[PDB]
Amino acid sequence: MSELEKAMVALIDVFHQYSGREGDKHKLKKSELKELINNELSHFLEEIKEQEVVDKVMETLDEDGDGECDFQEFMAFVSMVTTACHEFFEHE
Amino acid sequence: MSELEKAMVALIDVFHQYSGREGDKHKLKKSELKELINNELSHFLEEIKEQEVVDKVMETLDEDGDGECDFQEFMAFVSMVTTACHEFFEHE
Ligand SMILES: [Ca+2]
Ligand SMILES: [Ca+2]
Ligand SMILES: [Ca+2]
Ligand SMILES: [Ca+2]
Ligand SMILES: [Zn+2]
Ligand SMILES: [Zn+2]
Repeated sequence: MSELEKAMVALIDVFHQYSGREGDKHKLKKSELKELINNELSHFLEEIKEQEVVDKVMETLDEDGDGECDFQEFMAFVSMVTTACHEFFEHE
Repeated sequence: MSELEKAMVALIDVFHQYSGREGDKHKLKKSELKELINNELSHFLEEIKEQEVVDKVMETLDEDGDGECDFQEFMAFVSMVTTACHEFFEHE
């Protein structure tokens, strides 16, 4: 089975709905990261009330330092959220 | 629904099975990228017979230039594969 076919499809929907919420048509704006953290990753990621973490997360994820998260690094954000929930249960 | 819960779970399985195939326990080695492209992304991504593209993809994905793809950029790879299948259908 292509487990990756589930993710690629599950994200293109949440990626385009948010990245496409505003901007040209495929770029992530803070109003999505903070809104996506409180709306999507709100069951696994605490709903930040201050973009502050979103200000720090961008410092760890923003590679071009654009203050925004294109699709290449935006995914890398879920990976940073997915990695914490993966190393935690596997805490040797 | 947390569509992202599907991806995070769908990847932790393919991410740990490959990233955990060899190495410490959570790092991606070429033997996974080329093997993951021919085994997982083989229905959407052509099965490369030459790591050559994997040699070029790493040049576009490897940020630390480690010749390997940690979990933060490894995900960014699927995003580069997911983005091509997302902008193609949305080719205005
Ligand atoms: Ca946007
Ligand atoms: Ca960015
Ligand atoms: Ca590995
Ligand atoms: Ca790297
Ligand atoms: Zn789009
Ligand atoms: Zn692991």
